[PDB]
Amino acid sequence: DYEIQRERIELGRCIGEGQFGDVHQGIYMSPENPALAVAIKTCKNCTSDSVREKFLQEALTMRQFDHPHIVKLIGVITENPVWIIMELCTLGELRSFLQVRKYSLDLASLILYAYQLSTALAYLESKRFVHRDIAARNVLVSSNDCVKLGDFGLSLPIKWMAPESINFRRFTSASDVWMFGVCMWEILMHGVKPFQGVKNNDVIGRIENGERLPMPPNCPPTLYSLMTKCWAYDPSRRPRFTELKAQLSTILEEEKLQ
Ligand SMILES: COc1ccccc1Nc1ncc(Cl)c(Nc2ccc(N3CCC(N4CCCCC4)CC3)c3c2C(=O)N(C)C3)n1
Repeated sequence: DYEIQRERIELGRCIGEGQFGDVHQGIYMSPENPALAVAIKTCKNCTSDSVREKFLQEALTMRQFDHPHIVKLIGVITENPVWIIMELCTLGELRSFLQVRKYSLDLASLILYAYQLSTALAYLESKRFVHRDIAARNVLVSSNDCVKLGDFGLSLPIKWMAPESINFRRFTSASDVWMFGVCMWEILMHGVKPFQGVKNNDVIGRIENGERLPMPPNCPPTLYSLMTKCWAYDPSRRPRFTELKAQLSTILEEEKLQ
């Protein structure tokens, strides 16, 4: 029963924009029971029926998943204007957070984020769901010690893509692993984007030349080794997400010790 009464929803300030409409933060109210912070996806052209079924298929996608580190679907409002109500990640996007809290985040917290995400990505792997859009822009922050993948609906990213995805549009879990590799780099770089000033066309020639993103300052050797394994040109030599989870677990413990 995912159908929600509109009167239980209070719309608040706008937090972003999707292909279908604006995203708002708001409150979901309930007798008893305080008040739940939620993200509310809206829909400018949900007037038509084709657009409505495209918009709602996004709700359906999230409903398939139940994981601590993936944003949860709360419900839908299926009269006009059609709304999808997601759980809120109060602290916002990962990139803005890393740039702002650059000087109050120890290396231990950045590794935590990379691990948490990898648990989520291992879950999606075990379900055989290929994300295709793993990038820091798409990670959200619930609290200081908790990141989550945002709505897949709201998420070509040439600079993030595996070679075989670029060259042959083959998107698989091993291509997700590459993308995750890029993402771990963004995190360690405190929200800096890969291949700054480099045009999307220059990207692939450089990846085939062997060029990989540099080791971030202060990045522990073993973690960058793992990143370089995510960027094995041949996708069968790349480690699976369950492998990454067990390595990021030991790496993190090692750093929680310093
Ligand atoms: C305070 O709550 C906020 C505020 C600002 C952003 C996010 C946020 N928390 C959310 N909590 C849950 C959800 Cl489902 C959510 N939805 C998003 C809300 C916003 C975004 N953004 C994508 C990046 C956008 N922006 C970032 C840099 C400037 C240009 C592009 C604008 C924000 C995203 C969202 C998402 O799921 N993905 C994958 C990206 N936001």
